[PDB]
Amino acid sequence: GASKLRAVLEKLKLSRDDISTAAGMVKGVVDHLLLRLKCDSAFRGVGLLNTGSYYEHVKISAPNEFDVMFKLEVPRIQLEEYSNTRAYYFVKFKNPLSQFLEGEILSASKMLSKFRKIIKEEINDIKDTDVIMKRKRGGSPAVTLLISEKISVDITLALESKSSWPASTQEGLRIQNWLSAKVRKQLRLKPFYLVPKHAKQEETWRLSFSHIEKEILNNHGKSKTCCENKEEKCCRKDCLKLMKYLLEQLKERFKDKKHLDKFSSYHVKTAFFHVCTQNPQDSQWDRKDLGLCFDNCVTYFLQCLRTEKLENYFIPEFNLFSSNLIDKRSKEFLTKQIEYERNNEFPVFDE
Ligand SMILES: [K+]
Ligand SMILES: [Zn+2]
Repeated sequence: GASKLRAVLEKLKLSRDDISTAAGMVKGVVDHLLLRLKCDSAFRGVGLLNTGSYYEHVKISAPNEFDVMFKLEVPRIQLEEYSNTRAYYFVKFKNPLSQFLEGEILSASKMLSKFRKIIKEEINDIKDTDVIMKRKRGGSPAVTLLISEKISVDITLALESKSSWPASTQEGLRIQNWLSAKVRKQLRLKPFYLVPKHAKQEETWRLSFSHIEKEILNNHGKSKTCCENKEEKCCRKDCLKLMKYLLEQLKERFKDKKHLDKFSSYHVKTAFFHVCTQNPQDSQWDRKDLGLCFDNCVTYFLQCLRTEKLENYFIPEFNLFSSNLIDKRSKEFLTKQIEYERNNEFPVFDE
């Protein structure tokens, strides 16, 4: 019940200082690397995009792991959808990237290879930081830093396009009844990002809207003053934290076979945004209703698992839970675990 969930939230707060201290160390190294790249390199136009769980104020664990995005301002990009994937594209131009062009198409593999080598090069001049390599993951994260051989920092390179968003997003970002049609128009005037990502041989890039995800989470109410005063304290962020923690704790129980390896915090975050669409009123997220609101989040996530459908919040035809991405057996296994936990008041949360 809600008392147990409040106790979980209190336990998560115990880690706040370790996470923010580690975030400061990451920022020091990231800033140093950025300055090396901007001064003189093939990536002079690089900039820091402050996106991800820490900047959304929902990173509640893993102080030795951070995800960082670098953006690269590029001239006007023309996109070509890869097959009917909706989220993966070839990048053409209508420039300082000609080196990575093959014909008209900007090569993600060439850009990624240059990026990794250049970062390796600059890191040799930076204190107690080394480049390590994790699983390629289609090209994003591009490269991993290890700081004082403790903190792993995944760095993603993203091209910034200031053009209007691709057609596949036309029916996405269904925030009109929650955050307003005015806000949806405002957000769609912002740039979008392209991250090098294999689509599952090809030089494809995947759309990224991490900056918009941050904006929503940090300005998340129907009321503009949601969470700015004691009368409008909602539980949206608490629910996302509890959903992330639920998944983390379930994965912890299968560290041997890693049966839940295909599931990510991004799945939980995406499902959470859909529940915000379904429950657009701040009165549907009253902090006094934490237990009901968390149940709303858990039951919607269960629905996604059972129906094998979790639409990307910005690209509705990109199904994160399609059997091409996550096998049916894994989704059924997670359904059984979450079903049991929900029916028993989340004993995974017991002390
Ligand atoms: K070094
Ligand atoms: Zn709020």
